[PDB]
Amino acid sequence: AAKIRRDDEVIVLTGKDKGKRGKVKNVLSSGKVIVEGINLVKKHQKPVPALNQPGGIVEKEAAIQVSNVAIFNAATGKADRVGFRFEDGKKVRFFKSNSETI
Amino acid sequence: MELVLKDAQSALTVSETTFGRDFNEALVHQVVVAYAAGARQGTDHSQKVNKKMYRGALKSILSELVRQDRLIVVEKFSVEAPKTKLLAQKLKDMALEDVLIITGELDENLFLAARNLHKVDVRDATGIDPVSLIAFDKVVMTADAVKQVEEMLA
Amino acid sequence: VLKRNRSHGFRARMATKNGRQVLARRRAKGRARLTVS
RNA sequence: UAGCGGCGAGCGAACGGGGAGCAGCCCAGAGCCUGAAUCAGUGUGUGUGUUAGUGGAAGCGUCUGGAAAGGCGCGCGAUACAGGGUGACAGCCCCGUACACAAAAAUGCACAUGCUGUGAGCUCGAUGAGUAGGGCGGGACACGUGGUAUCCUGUCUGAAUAUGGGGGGACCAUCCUCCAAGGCUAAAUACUCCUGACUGACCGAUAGUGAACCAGUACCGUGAGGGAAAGGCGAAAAGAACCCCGGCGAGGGGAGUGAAAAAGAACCUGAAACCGUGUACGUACAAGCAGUGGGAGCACGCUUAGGCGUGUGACUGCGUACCUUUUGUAUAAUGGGUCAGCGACUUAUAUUCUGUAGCAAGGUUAACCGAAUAGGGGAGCCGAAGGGAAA
RNA sequence: GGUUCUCCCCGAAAGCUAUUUAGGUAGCGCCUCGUGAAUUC
Repeated sequence: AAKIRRDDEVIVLTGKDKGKRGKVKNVLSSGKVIVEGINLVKKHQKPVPALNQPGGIVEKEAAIQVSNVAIFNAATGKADRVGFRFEDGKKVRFFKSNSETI
Repeated sequence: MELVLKDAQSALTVSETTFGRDFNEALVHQVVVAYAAGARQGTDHSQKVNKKMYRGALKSILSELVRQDRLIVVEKFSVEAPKTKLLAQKLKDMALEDVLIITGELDENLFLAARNLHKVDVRDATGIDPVSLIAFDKVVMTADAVKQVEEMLA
Repeated sequence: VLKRNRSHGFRARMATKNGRQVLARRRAKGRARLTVS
């Protein structure tokens, strides 16, 4: 019963990048999600003599709180809450404000 | 004396002694302190208060509220359905924000409606304490509630 | 080891009823070392 | 409390009443009649609960700021604002609450049916023998075998059923009940080492518990007993690529990242005391636990002449330092190295005395019960016949 | 040894008395807070 899932179109509600849309890549058990292209962090990658020698500065994605993003409605062009309803015995997600199935 | 109404303007008869006595500052304070001490759990600070002293304090507080027109007597105060909006609307039109709905009999619809609101509190005549009466900005009674208050005060 | 566990060991107290009360306090206060060996 | 004790301090009962959150059974039973009434144990099915879960309405935006839970204007919600976490103080961006549903296993409280079940009503009888008392030999009941009651009675012996015994707040007497070996009796009340929910005029790392994390620890002792210090990680680890110096280190300086870098693995804020640098003033002829005041000279900002104030301040005058302990503490008589944190409650339970406040010749109830502080309840403690030594 | 911070007004004694039984029982003029209070001293 998680509102945010593996493949979801979400929009940032708060933070330095509020309002930019994106797709969630994965969700952490600590109530955090990773969405590509918004929370860029410049990590100084220490060089290693192993098979991989990227070194330099890497542009990674930093996880953000689940509550900081909402599913994009994609029809009203604004963030909307999502709830659960039982249909033919299968639990599904649905928007609000003219709620329609995903 | 005579308690003026605002909707029906119907005369009410109440004993002068129990609603027109002077304001005993010292007695009221001691009862309030005693009530606050009884609220603790000391995890006992409870203090004995004489029945006459407790009753005398309530009469003084009731008299003071009437003088400062913080007490309003109305007819039955009920809500057709258990919805907070109905109670909120019925108070906004009356221009009441911090009120104590003291009713003659506990009604589930009214009780549920006021349970969410924090500035609005609903109680029965039996369930009244000096601290709540003073704390709440306004108190609205019912005719039946006043009548039962008269007799048990005596 | 030789003359240490035969008189100050675990079985040296369970052989009588008086030594049973000695090992009873080790159960309530379970240290890292129960008995010497 | 009525009693008991060199009537020294202490220890220490009952009936009635105010409060019912008690429910009073079976056997000595022959005979006419049994799978009865009242119930328990062991299975299945239905209905109602407990122990794991799911669905569950309700805030869109703008200014300032890197980032908004707060501010201004317009609304929804409210049986639901109990609490905490979600970049700053969040009903409505998440996790928890009304309302509406499910039973493959197990358990508990009323009810269909079945097998084994110590077993009723009516009539005809009964109401408990190695005992009490007495004799010989011991101990424990405060009492040494006393003026001595009551409780227990090995071995050797031995009665009765209103012709014998106890009780009615205990001389003798009367009437009723009772008069020796049977078998049972729930819950509340006691107690808090473990779980879930809920609560607070208790506390926040020298507090609280030995112990908030790898505390029943490191370490010590033959064993046992006893017994320390230590998180203030950041919102997110963005926890230094490259270059220079050096010892292919430690440590430090740049750049980059971030709102902030004297917060850089001693890591939010960083005091007093101890130990340094730079500037200004005084001291190398000064008076021995000398500080304030008066006075001269000099320095960084008085200031459209104004020795106005502070720190420093040669020299002068006044004064036998301070605390504890004492018939005195200026003493060859004695005590503390300083700073920070911590530290030796006047409570609970009787009586007595004082102050404050409500009906005015009903001033007061405790426990329990209660829509859990009000209402209801007076069996006690403290008072209401003074004057009169007392009556 | 120790009755702990601050603060305003006021504030009992030396070698003594009765005199036993000793590191103590009755008891100290003058002085304090409250009350009573007559030109009493």
